[PDB]
Amino acid sequence: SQFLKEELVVAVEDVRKQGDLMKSAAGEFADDPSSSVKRGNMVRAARALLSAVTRLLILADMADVYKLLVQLKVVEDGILKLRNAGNEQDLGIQYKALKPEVDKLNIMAAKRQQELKDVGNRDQMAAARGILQKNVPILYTASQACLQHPDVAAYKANRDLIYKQLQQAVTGISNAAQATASSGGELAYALNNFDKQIIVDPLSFSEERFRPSLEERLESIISGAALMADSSCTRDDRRERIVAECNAVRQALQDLLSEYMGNAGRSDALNSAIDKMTKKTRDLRRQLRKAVMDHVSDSFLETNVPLLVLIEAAKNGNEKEVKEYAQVFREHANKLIEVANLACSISNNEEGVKLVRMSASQLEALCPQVINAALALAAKPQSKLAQENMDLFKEQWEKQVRVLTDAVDDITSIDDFLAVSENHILEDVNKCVIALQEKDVDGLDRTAGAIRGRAARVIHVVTSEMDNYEPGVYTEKVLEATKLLSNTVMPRFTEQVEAAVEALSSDPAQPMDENEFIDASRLVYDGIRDIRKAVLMIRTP
Amino acid sequence: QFLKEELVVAVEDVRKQGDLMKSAAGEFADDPSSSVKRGNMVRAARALLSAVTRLLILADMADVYKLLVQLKVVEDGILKLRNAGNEQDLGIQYKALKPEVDKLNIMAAKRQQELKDVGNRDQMAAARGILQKNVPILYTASQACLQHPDVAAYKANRDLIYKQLQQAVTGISNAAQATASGGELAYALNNFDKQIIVDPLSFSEERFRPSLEERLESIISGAALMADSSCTRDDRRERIVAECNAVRQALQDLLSEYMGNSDALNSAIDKMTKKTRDLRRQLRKAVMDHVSDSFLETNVPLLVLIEAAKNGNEKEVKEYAQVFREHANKLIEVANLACSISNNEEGVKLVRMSASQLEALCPQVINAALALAAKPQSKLAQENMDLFKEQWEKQVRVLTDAVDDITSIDDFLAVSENHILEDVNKCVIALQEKDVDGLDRTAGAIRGRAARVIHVVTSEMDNYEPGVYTEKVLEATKLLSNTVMPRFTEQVEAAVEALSSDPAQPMDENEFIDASRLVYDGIRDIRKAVLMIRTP
Repeated sequence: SQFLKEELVVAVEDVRKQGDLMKSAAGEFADDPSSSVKRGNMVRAARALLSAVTRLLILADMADVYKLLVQLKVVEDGILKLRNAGNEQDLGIQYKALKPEVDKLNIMAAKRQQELKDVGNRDQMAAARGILQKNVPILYTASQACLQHPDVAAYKANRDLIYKQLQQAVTGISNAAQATASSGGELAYALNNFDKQIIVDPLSFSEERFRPSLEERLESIISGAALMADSSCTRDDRRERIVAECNAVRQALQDLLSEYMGNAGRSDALNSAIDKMTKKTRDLRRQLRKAVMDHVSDSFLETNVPLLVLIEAAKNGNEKEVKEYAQVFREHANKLIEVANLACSISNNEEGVKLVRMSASQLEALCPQVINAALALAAKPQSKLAQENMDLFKEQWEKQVRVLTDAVDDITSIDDFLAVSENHILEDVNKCVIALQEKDVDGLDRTAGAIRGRAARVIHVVTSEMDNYEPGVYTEKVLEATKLLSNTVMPRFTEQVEAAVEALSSDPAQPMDENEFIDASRLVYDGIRDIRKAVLMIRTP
Repeated sequence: QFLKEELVVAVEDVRKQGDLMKSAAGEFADDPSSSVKRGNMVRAARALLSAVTRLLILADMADVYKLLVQLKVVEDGILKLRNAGNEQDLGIQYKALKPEVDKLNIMAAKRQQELKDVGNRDQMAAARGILQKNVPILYTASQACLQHPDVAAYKANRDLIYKQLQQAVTGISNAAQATASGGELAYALNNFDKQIIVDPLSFSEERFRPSLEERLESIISGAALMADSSCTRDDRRERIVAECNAVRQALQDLLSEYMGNSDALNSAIDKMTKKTRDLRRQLRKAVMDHVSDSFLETNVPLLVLIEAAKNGNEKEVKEYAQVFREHANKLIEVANLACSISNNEEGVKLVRMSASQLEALCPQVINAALALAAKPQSKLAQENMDLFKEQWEKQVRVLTDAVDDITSIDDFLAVSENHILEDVNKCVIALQEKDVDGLDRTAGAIRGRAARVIHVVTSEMDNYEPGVYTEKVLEATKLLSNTVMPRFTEQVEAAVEALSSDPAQPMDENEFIDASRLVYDGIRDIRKAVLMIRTP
C-alpha cells in the first residue's frame, strides 16, 4: 500500500494545481457574465480539474480494494484457524480475535459493494457478506460440538459443510471486489417472446433457417408447462387443464401454420389466426398461474411439521427412525424448493425471482445440516450441547422457511391466492361437514386442521400484502376483516370441532348439535370471502 | 441564455468546495499518515467532484439549448430560402444562411463529440453532413426553379432537397436531444466472446441461458442479414448457414458442459471460441465476396440513364431511374454489411456518413434525368446533369475508397484471385463453346475486376513510403495493367471479331489461353509480392 500512497500524493498535487487553475479561471469569468471566452476557459479548466479529481478518486478506489484483499486473506486465515481448533480453549480464543477482523471485513466489503457498478457483482457481494456473518458464529458452535462430542461424525460433516460455505463466501467476496470490469423468469421470458415472435412471414429464407422454428419455441414451452403440471405437487385439476391448454395452443399454432403457409402475401385471413394464438398463449399463461397458486395454497401448510417429527424422534435416542424421518424431511424440503422453483419460473418480476431462488438455495443447503444435527442429537440424546445444536438448527429452519414463504408471497398476486384459497377452503369445509355427517372422527380432525392452517396462511398473506400499501382507510377495513376472522371465527370453529370430536370419542356417544358446527364452518368460508372482497376494492383491473 | 444565473451559482459552489478540498489536502499532505485526514481529503475530493460535475452538466445543457435555437434559426432560414421568389431574394437568403449554417454545423460537431452514445453520434454526423452538402444544392435548385417555372422537374428537385434538409434538421434535433440510453454486429459478436464464460462453481443453468441464447439469436439475425442478401453468393450463404448451425450446436454443447459444475469443460469453451471465430471468418469472407463482385461497375446505370435522358425518352428514363435506385440500394447494402462487422470505428463512421450522403444524392440525379428528358434542348439541363453526375461519381469513388480502408487488402486479393480465376474459366469455356455474349460479358468482368485490383493496390500502396517493398509490388501492378490487359483485351476482341464474322477462324486459341493464364498469374503475382510483410 506504499506505491499507491506515493502515486496518490502525486495525484493530489495534480488536483491542487488544477484547483488553482480552476479558481483563477472562475474568478476571471465571474467578472464577465457575457464573455464567451472567459466562459470557455472556465469550462476548459473544469473538465481538466474533474479529470484530475477522477484520477485521484480512482486511486483511492484501488487503495480500498488493496486493503480489502488483505483483510479477506486475514479473515480466511482466521476461519482456517477457528476450524482447526484443538480444545474449547483455543477455539474460545480464535473467536475473540476473529470477530473484530470479520466485522472490519464486512464493513469494508459493504463499502466496496456500494463502490461497484455491475449489479450481479453487487448481489454476489451481498450474499457473500451474508453467508459470512451467518456462518462464522455457526462455525464456532459447530467446531465446539465437534470438540465436545468427537464420537459423532455428523458434527464433523456439519463443521466441514459450514467451512466450505465460508470459503465459498470468501472467494465470492474476492471476485466480486476484484473483478471491476464489464432478468425475468424462464417461462415468462419465452412466453412473451413467443407472443411477439409470431408477427413475421416465415415462408421467407431469412427466418426459417436462421431463426428457430416457431414450432420448436412452442415445443420447449410445452416442455416447461408439462414439467410444472407433472410435478408431484400438482392437483389433477390443474394437470387436466394444462393438458387442454397445451393441446389448444398447438391447434392455434397449426391453424396459424396453415394460415401463413398458404398466404405469403404482403393479407387478412391470418390476423384471426394471430389473434387466436395470442389468446391461447394468454390462457396458458393464466393456467400456469392457477397451477402455481394451487401449489402455494396447498404445499405451504404444515410448514415445520417433518422437522418436528424428526426432532421428536431424535430426542428419544432413536437411530433408524431418525434416518427414515430425515429422508422424509429432505423430501419435503425438496418439495418446498420445487414449488418455489415453479413459482420462480412463471414469474415476471426480476427482483422477486432472485430472492426466491436464493432463499430456496440457502434452505436447500440448510437441509442436510439440520438432518445431521438431528442425527447427532439422537446419537448423544443425554447431552446439553447436542440439544442446543438441534434447537439452533430448528430455529434456522423455521426462519428460512418463513423467508421463502414471504418471498413466494410477494412474488405472486395477492387476490389469486385469495380466490384459490377461498375455493380450497370451501372444498375443505365441505369435506369437514361430510366427515361429521358420517361421524368420521379422523376425517373431521384432519379437515379441521387443514381449514385452520389455510386460514392462518391466508391471514399471514393478507397482512404481508397489506403492508405494501400506505396506512389508510382501505387497509383499515381490510385488516379489520382480517383480525375479525382471526380472533373470532377460527377459535369458534376450533371449539366446535373439539366438542364434536369429544362427543364422538367417549364412552357414551353424545349427540352434539350438528347445526352450530355447520354454522362455524360457513362462518370460516364467509370470513374468507369477506376478506377477499375487502382486498379486491382498491383496484379495477 | 437565461441559465447563467445557475451558472454563477454552481461557480461559487465549485469555488467553495475546491477551497475546502485544497485545505483538506493540505491537512493530509502535512500529515501524510493519518486515516482521518486522508479520509477527509477523499471526502472533499468526492464533494468537489460532485460540485464540478453539476457545473459541467449545467454547461452541457446550456450548449444544448443554444444549439436548439440555432437549429430553429437555420430551419426557418431554409424555409425562407425555398419560398424565395426572386434570384435577388434567393441570394439574400443564402447570404444570411451560409454563416448560420456553418455555425450550426460546428455546434453539431461539438455536441456530436459530446454525445454519450456511439450510434446517435453517427446519425447526427450524417444528418449534419447532409445539411452541409445540400444547402448549396438547394440554392441552385431554387435558382433553376425560379428561372424555368414551367418545368416541374426543377420544382420537384428543389422540394426534394428541401424535404431532405428538413429531415436533416429534425434528425439533428432528435439525435442531439435524446442522449437517453465499433460496428453493429461486430460489437455484439465480440461481447458474446466476452460473455462466453463468467464463473464455474457459481454457475446457474437458469441465470445464463437468457444471456447466451439471446446473444446467439441476435448474432444469428445480424449474420442472416448479410448471408441472405441481394448480393451475396449462394455457396457463401450456405457456408454461413453451416457455420451458424455449428455455432448454435457449440453454444448448446457449452451449456450442457456448464451443467456439470471446471476441468474437462475447457474443451467446450475452446470449441465455442472456435465456432465463433470461424463464423467471423465466414462473414468477413462474405463481405469480401460482394466487394469484388459489386464494385467493378460503378457508372453503368448512371451512363445508360444519362444517355436515355439526353435523347429524351420517358419510359426508358423511368426504367433507368428504377435500375439506378436498385443500384444505389445494392451499394448501400454492401456499405452497411461491411460496416456491421468491422472494428474500425472511425472508418465505419466515415463509410456510413458517405453512404447516407450518396443515398440522398440518388433521387437528385433521378430528378436531373427528369429535367433532361423533359427539356433536352434547354440550356440549364446540361449543367444540371453535369453537376449531379460529377457529385455522383465523386461520392461513388468516395464510398469505394472508404470501404477499402475498413476492408483488409489481403482478403480482397484472395477473393479477387479466386473470382477472376472463375471468370477466366468461364471465358475459356465460352470461347470453346463459342459464346459471343459469353466472351463479351466474361472479358468485361475480368477487366473490371482487374481494374478494381489496380485501384485498391494503388490506394493502398500510398499508405506506405517508397522502398524495396513498395517498388516490388508497384512493378507487378504496373506490369499487370500495361502488359496483360492489353494482351487480353486484344485477344478477346480478336475472338469476337473473327468468330462473330464470316470466316469463323480458330482465333489462335493457344494465345488466348496464354493471355488468360497471364491475367490470372499476374493477379496472383501481385498478391505474392505484396504479401511479404509478416507471417503471423
